[PDB]
Amino acid sequence: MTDLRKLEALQALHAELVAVRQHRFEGLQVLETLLEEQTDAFKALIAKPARDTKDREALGKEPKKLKIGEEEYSLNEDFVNDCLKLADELDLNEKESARILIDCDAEGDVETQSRPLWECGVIRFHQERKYLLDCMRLILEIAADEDIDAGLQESFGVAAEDKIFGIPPPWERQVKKFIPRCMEAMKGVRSMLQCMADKANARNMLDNQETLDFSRLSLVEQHECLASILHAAVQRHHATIADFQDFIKILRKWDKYDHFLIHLIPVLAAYITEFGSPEGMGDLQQARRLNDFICSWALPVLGAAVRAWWIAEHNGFYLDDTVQDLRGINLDEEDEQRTKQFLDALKEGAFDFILSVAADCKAQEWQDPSQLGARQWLQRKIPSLPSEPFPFSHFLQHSLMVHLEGFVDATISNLPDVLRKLRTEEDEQRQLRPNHEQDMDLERFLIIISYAYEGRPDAAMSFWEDPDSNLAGFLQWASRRASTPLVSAFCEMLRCLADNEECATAAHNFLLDEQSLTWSQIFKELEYFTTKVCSEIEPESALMLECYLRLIAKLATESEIARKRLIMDEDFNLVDTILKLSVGVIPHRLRACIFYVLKALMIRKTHEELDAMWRWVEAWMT
Amino acid sequence: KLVINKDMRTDLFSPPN
Amino acid sequence: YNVVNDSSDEVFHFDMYEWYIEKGWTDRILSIDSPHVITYLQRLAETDFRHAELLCRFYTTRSRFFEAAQVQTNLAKSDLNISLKDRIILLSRAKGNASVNTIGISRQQQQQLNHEASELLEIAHIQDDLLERLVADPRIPEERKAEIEEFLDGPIRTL
Repeated sequence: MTDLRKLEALQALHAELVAVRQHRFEGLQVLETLLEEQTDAFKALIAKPARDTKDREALGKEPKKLKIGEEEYSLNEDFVNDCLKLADELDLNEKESARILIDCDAEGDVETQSRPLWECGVIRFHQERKYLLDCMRLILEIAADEDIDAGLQESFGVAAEDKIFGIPPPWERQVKKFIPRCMEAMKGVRSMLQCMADKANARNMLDNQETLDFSRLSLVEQHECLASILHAAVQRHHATIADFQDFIKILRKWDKYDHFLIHLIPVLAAYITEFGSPEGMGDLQQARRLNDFICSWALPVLGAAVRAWWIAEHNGFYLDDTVQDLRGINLDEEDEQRTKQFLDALKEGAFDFILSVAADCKAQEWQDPSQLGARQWLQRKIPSLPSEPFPFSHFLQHSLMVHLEGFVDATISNLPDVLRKLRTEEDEQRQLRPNHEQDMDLERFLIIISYAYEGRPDAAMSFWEDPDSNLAGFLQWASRRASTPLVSAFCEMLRCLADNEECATAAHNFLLDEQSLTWSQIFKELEYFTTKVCSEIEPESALMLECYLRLIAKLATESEIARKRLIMDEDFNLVDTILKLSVGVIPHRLRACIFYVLKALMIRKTHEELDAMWRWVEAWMT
Repeated sequence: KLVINKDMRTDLFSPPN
Repeated sequence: YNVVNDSSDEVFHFDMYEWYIEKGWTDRILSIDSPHVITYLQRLAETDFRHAELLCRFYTTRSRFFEAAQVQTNLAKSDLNISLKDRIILLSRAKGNASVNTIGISRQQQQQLNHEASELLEIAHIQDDLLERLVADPRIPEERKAEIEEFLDGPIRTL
């Protein structure tokens, strides 16, 4: 139709944005026509008129005829009761609340859902904020898409500056900035959600359960959209120090761990990147004050992670003495200060919190049984989520992985001596007291690196292109003599860094000799464990065997040269070892891993390989 | 739609009546 | 104010809409969900500028920009007692409101209105530049200026 209401206007507009995002430009002329009709909507993100007494007393005094804009309607004793109910639950003005209910009668959605008329008003109200805010994310997302025409990419850019951020275009030109409205906007969502649980829990302590669940889902989605919009706005260098201080204070006043903190994490990450790192407001003098300001907290792990990130990002200034001025300043004292601060942050559990957040972010309802118990053998002391149905999006995960990989690169290219001293400390601690379990800082860091580099071959290739870079340097340095946990973490990292065939072949060529880990030692340990079981076993040995089996299966499924070599290698004879191990007394996990390795090796085979496999199976089963 | 007609106007520099 | 909003007297609520308008309480009138006030305005919108402005506010906040551009344009072309400068504001608003999408209305219908408002706004600015200059001109007799102000400070004239 052409005369669509507010709800139908936003729903139709959303479909158009998806078309342009999915490589469908058949609605260019129709898209521009909608932004002009909803100009007043994009200006204010979310604002509910306060409940006024003039309309409350007037609505109930003469509930006979209602006049909204140009049209006229008649109020009856039944409809009038729904207006007061909707206005009370949401604390919305009677005039605005009535318009929402009128839209339901016209569209006639009461029969499509079979719910009370007053309840539909709550859903219709939440739908407006959903599309009104969700559509904004698509505009900025399409404005940053590099796989589209440069002309179209710029059209949505300037439009967002004026429609969303209220900044006029360059060819023209009391008002309030966007951030202060966004901060107050998100605040209303929190206060509205808090009062919702208090009132809902009171009456609960019905047919509206699903409606309350849908409203909570819409609220969390709107909060995520507002967080993404704030992140995008900050990415354009449109912030200041006051907003940063306010955000830091809000974080310090954080009470409970929930999805909102995970959504705000990237906001603080971008803040530190713009201010802390030398990729933004490059005011060296200003950075000194922020350092002392950051370096009250109701949750020490948050402050530890914040300080660690700030140090990692701000240690890039003190690399050379030619791109900036470093006169009349001592270096060793500041280096020792940053080192002790990072050590304290580690002891407080910064990497632990980062790993817990990364794990809770990608929480999947179902997981492949081929990777059970992987990366779940640590000591997690951080409380988990309440398990409520709040699934995450994809852009948020992408941004989180990008920020994590950036932090990893920064920490590897800025603080190598820190990692060296930490590894030496862990080694000497495990040596002087083997009965005790030393800290898992390095293992947690490697697991975080693995989580960051997952399904992103464009970034994983960086570890193979330049073998003389810092990334390859750390990769080859982390393969020397170490304990079982570090070897297992490195094997898991290698397995997760094989999303394609090229990376698998690169890892295969780098693992074998051309000291670092080699297939020779792996097979020697396999044969040793086989002879020991066949003439007990510790959890570390089982974990190492499972990691080796998973890595072999991944390499065989991804690479071809390894599959063709190991299958007929005379010096390895992996099949015999895995069979002698499976026929022994061991848990079912090792047998399952061996079976999956066999499957991977036999994913692509020929007549000779089939004959050999059948011969071995018959010989070992007869 | 413009139509110039210098012929019959109203003297802009003389009062009315 | 409870007793007021709890009434079902319709002539009363009409008299109160008029009274809110009089006192200037755009605060409380724009905050009424009801269509009853919209319908009341739709009958007297094309009767008075102040009422039309209220009607257009209700449309815009409901993303019905094209309908407001229609009310504003007709008001600028009308023979109501409206000053030229007020007719420049009406056209300028209509031009903006017709340049943005309004759902349920064809791109062709939007552009044709945005084009009519753009042309009439161009003529209106010319007329305003003339009237201002003529009134201020030292070489124009006072007797003529009053006559110029009568014929140019009103509906928009042909080029």
